[PDB]
Amino acid sequence: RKRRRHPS
Amino acid sequence: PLESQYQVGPLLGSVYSGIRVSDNLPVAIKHVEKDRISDWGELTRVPMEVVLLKKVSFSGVIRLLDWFERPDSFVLILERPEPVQDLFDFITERGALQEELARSFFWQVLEAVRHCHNCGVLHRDIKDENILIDLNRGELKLIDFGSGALLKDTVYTDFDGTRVYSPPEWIRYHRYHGRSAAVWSLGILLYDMVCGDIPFEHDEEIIGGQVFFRQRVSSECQHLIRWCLALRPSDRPTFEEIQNHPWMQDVLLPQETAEIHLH
Ligand SMILES: O=C(O)c1ccc(/C=C\c2ccc(O)cc2)cc1
Repeated sequence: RKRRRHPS
Repeated sequence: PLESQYQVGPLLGSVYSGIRVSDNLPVAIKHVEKDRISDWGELTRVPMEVVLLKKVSFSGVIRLLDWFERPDSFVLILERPEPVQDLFDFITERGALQEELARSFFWQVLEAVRHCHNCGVLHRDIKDENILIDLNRGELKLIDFGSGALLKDTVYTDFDGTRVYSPPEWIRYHRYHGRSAAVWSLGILLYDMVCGDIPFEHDEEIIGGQVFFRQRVSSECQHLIRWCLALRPSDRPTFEEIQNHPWMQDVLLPQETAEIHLH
């Protein structure tokens, strides 16, 4: 499954 | 002058790699637009980020080496470990971390965040993206104070960190207290380390208060994670309770961590 960064 | 003391290199993420001309020290050169700065402080009116970086300037938090004001921006000269990898890319490439390694990393994050609080600083954006690994020394560094605030004991009603690390009281009620919100984000981080990705993506998952483990994780570690992720903030452990937890005992030293897991 898609692990991704998350903008703050 | 800024262009005279530093050799500016390529982008790293608006942050540029650089070298201090004096001693060839590697630095990170971070540019922040004035129009985008939410909170200001004073020391001279400066971005709150500069205030907080000065208050924590101990190798567990990134060191601000210098800063300049320009017409429309501030420029921050920050320490740059080399070789380095941030914890997000590290977990992406290696997957779920062995518990011995997650223990050492999480312990170092705990010491760094304790340092912040002791200096009056609330980071408000603890996550793997904001943690640098010095691969040779096995030391971790907390970075990007751009969402932080002065630490206070009263309620916070604003927030600009990462939503998937924010606690349920923020999702539901738009309020939180600093330390218990930090402990929630540390629960998210710890799950991230031992499972290989964060547990929640959607608001309903955050407030739902159920933690499913997708990897084999010891009962002691699961207990610590679930405690950190208690829905009611007063049910969460203090930092002392986290560091006294059974799972946290017998941590590796940073150099041992580097030699066993990073070299
Ligand atoms: O405080 C900050 O925002 C901040 C502090 C230090 C750095 C330095 C290097 C660096 C960061 C992330 C990488 O993936 C690679 C290299 C960057 C940003």
